[PDB]
Amino acid sequence: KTVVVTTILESPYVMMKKNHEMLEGNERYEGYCVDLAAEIAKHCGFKYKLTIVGDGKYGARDADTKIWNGMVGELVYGKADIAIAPLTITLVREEVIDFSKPFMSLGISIMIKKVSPIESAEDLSKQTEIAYGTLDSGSTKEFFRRSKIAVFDKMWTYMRSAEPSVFVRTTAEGVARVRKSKGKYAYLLESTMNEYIEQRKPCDTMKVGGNLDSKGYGIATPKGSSLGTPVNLAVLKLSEQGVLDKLKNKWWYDKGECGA
Amino acid sequence: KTVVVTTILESPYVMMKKNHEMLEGNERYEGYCVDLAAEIAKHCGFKYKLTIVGDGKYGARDADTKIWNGMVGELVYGKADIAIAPLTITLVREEVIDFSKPFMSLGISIMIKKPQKSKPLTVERMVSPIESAEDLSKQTEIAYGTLDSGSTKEFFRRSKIAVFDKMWTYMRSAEPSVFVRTTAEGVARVRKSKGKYAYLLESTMNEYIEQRKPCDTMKVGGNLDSKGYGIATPKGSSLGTPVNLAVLKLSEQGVLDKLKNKWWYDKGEC
Amino acid sequence: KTVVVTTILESPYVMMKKNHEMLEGNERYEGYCVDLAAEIAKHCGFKYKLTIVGDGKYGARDADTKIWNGMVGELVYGKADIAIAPLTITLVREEVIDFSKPFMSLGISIMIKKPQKSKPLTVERMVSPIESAEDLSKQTEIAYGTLDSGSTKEFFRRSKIAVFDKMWTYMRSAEPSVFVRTTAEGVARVRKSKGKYAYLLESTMNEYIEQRKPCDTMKVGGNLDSKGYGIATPKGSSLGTPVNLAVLKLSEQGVLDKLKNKWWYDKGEC
Amino acid sequence: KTVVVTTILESPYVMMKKNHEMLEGNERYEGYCVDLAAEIAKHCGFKYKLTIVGDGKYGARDADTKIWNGMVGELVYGKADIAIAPLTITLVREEVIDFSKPFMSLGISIMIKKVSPIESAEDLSKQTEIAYGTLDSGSTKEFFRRSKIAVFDKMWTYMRSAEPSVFVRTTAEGVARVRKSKGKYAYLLESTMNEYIEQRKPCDTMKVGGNLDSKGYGIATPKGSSLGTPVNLAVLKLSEQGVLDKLKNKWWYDKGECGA
Ligand SMILES: NS(=O)(=O)c1cc2c(cc1Cl)N[C@H]([C@H]1C[C@H]3C=C[C@@H]1C3)NS2(=O)=O
Ligand SMILES: NS(=O)(=O)c1cc2c(cc1Cl)N[C@H]([C@H]1C[C@H]3C=C[C@@H]1C3)NS2(=O)=O
Ligand SMILES: NS(=O)(=O)c1cc2c(cc1Cl)N[C@H]([C@H]1C[C@H]3C=C[C@@H]1C3)NS2(=O)=O
Ligand SMILES: NS(=O)(=O)c1cc2c(cc1Cl)N[C@H]([C@H]1C[C@H]3C=C[C@@H]1C3)NS2(=O)=O
Ligand SMILES: N[C@@H](CCC(=O)O)C(=O)O
Ligand SMILES: N[C@@H](CCC(=O)O)C(=O)O
Ligand SMILES: N[C@@H](CCC(=O)O)C(=O)O
Ligand SMILES: N[C@@H](CCC(=O)O)C(=O)O
Repeated sequence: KTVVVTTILESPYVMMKKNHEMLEGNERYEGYCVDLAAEIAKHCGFKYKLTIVGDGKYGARDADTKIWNGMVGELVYGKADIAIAPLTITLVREEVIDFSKPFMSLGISIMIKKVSPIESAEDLSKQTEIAYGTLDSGSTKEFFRRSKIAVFDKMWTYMRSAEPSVFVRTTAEGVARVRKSKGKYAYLLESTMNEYIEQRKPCDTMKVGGNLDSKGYGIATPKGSSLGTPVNLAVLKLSEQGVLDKLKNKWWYDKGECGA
Repeated sequence: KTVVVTTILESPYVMMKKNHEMLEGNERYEGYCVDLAAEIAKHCGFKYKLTIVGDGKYGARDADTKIWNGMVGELVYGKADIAIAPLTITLVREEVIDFSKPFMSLGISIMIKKPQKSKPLTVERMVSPIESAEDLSKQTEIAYGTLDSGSTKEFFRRSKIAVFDKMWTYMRSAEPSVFVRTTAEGVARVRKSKGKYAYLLESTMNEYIEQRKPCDTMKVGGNLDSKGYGIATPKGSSLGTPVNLAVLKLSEQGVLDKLKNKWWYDKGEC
Repeated sequence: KTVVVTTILESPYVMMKKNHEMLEGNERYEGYCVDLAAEIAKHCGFKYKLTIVGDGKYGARDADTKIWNGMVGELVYGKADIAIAPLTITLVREEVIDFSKPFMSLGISIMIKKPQKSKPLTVERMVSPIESAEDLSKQTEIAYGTLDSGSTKEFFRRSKIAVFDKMWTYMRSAEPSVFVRTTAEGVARVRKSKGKYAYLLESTMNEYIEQRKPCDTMKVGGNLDSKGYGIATPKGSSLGTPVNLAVLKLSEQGVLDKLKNKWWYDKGEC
Repeated sequence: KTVVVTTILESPYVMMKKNHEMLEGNERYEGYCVDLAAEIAKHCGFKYKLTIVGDGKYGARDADTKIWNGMVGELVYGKADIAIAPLTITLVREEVIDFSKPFMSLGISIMIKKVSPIESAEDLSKQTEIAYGTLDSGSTKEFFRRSKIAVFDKMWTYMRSAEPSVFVRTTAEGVARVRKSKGKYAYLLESTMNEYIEQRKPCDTMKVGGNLDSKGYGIATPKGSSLGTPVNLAVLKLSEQGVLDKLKNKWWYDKGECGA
């Protein structure tokens, strides 16, 4: 039985190679998550077919409709059998799907244009001159929405009541906006994506401050699925063997198309 | 029905109170683990009694006897209900118990006695003799060791990486034995060896010892791997899901980092 | 029975919301005073509705009529039950209303236009034509004035000190009048006078305005006196004791300090 | 009817006269509080005699016996008609006696012997090397005991479980201990007393950091007494007339037996 794998077009996790027009099957995709899915399939022993989610949504709940979208919705409603993708392990997602152990640690950080005047998040929140947003239908926005800390609550009040719209449909759109806003815009995104962007050409974006929190990416399965324990054990074995560290080093720092 | 909470005696996770002789119950202990357990019980309401394992061992399945020992050993045999302790998630451990999501990150690091500042315009510079695991595994003047019956020993035993393979090859055959039973024993060995012994311990305990007096140690190099501590639970238990949800709630509520800052960086003597 | 709370329209005690055209009730205002009202209503259970006085004046007595106006005026004649507003405690108001213990300290200070950077090794220094109330009293190039129907005006009127007597003597018969109808109008006059006019206002408002953009002002010298802000209440009312105990509770708990820090130093710039 | 006035031997509030052995009546006492009592009695129009409380204690609740001591207990039990003294206005005291409007501003400050490694109270609480204590049966002790902030809770747990005893019987004993402990001790006391001590010979003590909180001194009076409103009005009149400022300048800065 072929296992349908859902995933998102995110770099360096999934990319459509360079000549994908002449390739078919799983051979037209590449990245960290493709290699991770290959290793998971090798360990468990099943045939898999990578599928990109129809809408570039990670997963959230809509406006009082109680319907899941994105990869989480693709998993809950029986469309996909597993989700190997940069899916953050969160409170609301775990109650509806099973998350394996985190295969990559991360945190929420700030990226700006290339001694920064803001650095820490308190200084950026206090200074209302420079705008900042997040990725819609993601986990950073839901982290700010449900946070009870004063600084994060103030930041959420700022971003919610912002004119014009400060949210970005895609993280690539957020990166382009940061590059094109001449330093008047800041981006709140995951640390791994921030490092990958800042270490890539044209290398004009830099990451300031520390990490607001600490989270992780997990391999998700539908609630009550038979693949949960096998993929959890596969992730543990891969972490012990160092395959995850090798994959991160290959896909994050091996090329390094900038001077640093 | 009141369930028991087994734990190891390790700082700053669990520490004895200064006047703990006359207190009784959960009040005799203090640290990150005790109020972690308090907040876990607050999230899902239940009565807990703190206990310390008799052998004082983290847990590692033996050889040729096929018997689990330590916290894991007494957890699989139904003498403990939940282990809110710095137990490291490990593949062989996961096959016999259940772990929650990691509540604090960690890594294997190197602790050596802090060298004295070099005299040589008048800027003082700190130079250590070991700066990475590869040069530690290449030399022989400095000996290194791990904690007996722990996750680090098992990690070094089964590692196929060349540097770690050489590390374990030297560790297994070395007189006197380079292994210690208590983390405090290893720290004392580092502090008394006069910069000729290196301790391979967890990064969290390493940094905690760095932050406290007499601060005669330094952490060299980066973490050798990435792992995490998980709250243990035996298979076929109804407490696994509530515990996991409680850990997720505490992580998303900004409580785990607050406790980490309170117990690690606030009381920084050095 | 729901009592009414009347407040003055000044920042940062009570400020209009940005998109305030759509919300109704107590959600149309924000600031230190609305938080104080919320905590007062939390310490003792009662429903409150915020109101703004029609005249917009703090309160005093009118000449040759002996009729109170302002917040005190609408408090004495039964049109209000409590005034959680920056109302200065004076002797002429204590004989007609009740005042709780002060919840914030204040003092009459001097606000002038901030001078420029003195170019003359290469170090910038701040020099102002006015450094204290005495030299402001002798000099006549710079005019000065106080808010009309306030507490500072009544303090300067009823003063026997020679410097303050001279201050009042100049203020009374100036051409044109040096008094202003609103603190915002006085600050606008200071900003538009090109440094030839100085405003005598409370230290709290002066500091808050100095901390906020465009921050073209600064406070010179020290406070001319020590005074406090009280929560007013009509004479013979069954709310003075609970309000006073609530203020004491908030001061002991540190709520007043955190509210001051949040509304004065967590929103400033330059 | 002669009004009995209770007070405490505190400098510069009440001092015993340099030639007091040859004087009788109220003429054998001097200080800020003596002049304040004289002005209060002049405004109100009554004959008063100054009485020093039989124990040099301000007032507190003892161990579960529910009995007030010091000046507060000298007022509640119908032995003193008014208390003009450096009595802090507090939550517990107000429920039992009436406090007039404050006539002095103050706060809890730290006094040490003359790089200043201590700085604010955070670094003093985080460093257990140097001991710190307060005055027993006062307001600082009851401020730390009932505090709910982490720093103040930690400080109170430190002082309570400290061997040997760290609380001083009298504030003068605290100053002597600070001067003699070779700077291994830190005194927590009101800012007014701290300034007066640091501005007097031998001028070997100094005050660091700011004030943790803001409080005030108030003229107390038995609950349900006719003197409350007249003394409140008198304090307000003296504050508007600038007599309290003049008295503070006379008794705090007029002499200044130190070079600063
Ligand atoms: N260095 S890294 O970010 O690629 C990374 C991060 C992590 C890894 C493995 C790697 Cl390689 N494994 C851990 C998992 C493994 C076992 C121990 C903790 C969890 C369960 N999660 S992690 O701490 O998020
Ligand atoms: N900063 S820290 O080491 O105290 C720390 C470390 C971690 C935290 C929370 C904190 Cl505060 N939560 C994560 C958990 C949250 C969700 C995502 C990964 C696991 C499930 N594990 S973690 O990456 O091991
Ligand atoms: N630091 S501040 O100006 O916000 C401030 C000022 C004051 C506070 C509390 C604070 Cl936080 N409480 C005091 C009150 C408490 C008790 C002692 C004096 C009055 C009754 N009044 S105060 O001296 O006017
Ligand atoms: N400068 S000082 O400390 O001697 C000082 C301090 C204060 C004074 C008067 C003086 Cl002189 N009066 C005020 C009182 C007067 C009226 C206004 C606030 C209270 C009621 N309390 S105070 O703000 O605590
Ligand atoms: N990786 C995040 C989305 C990215 C973001 O929100 O910044 C998730 O899976 O929820
Ligand atoms: N935390 C480790 C023990 C510490 C060590 O082995 O260094 C474990 O749970 O196994
Ligand atoms: N706070 C003053 C008004 C401000 C002023 O007069 O400057 C009062 O309540 O009367
Ligand atoms: N002045 C304080 C006592 C001094 C102290 O506690 O430091 C009071 O009257 O309560």
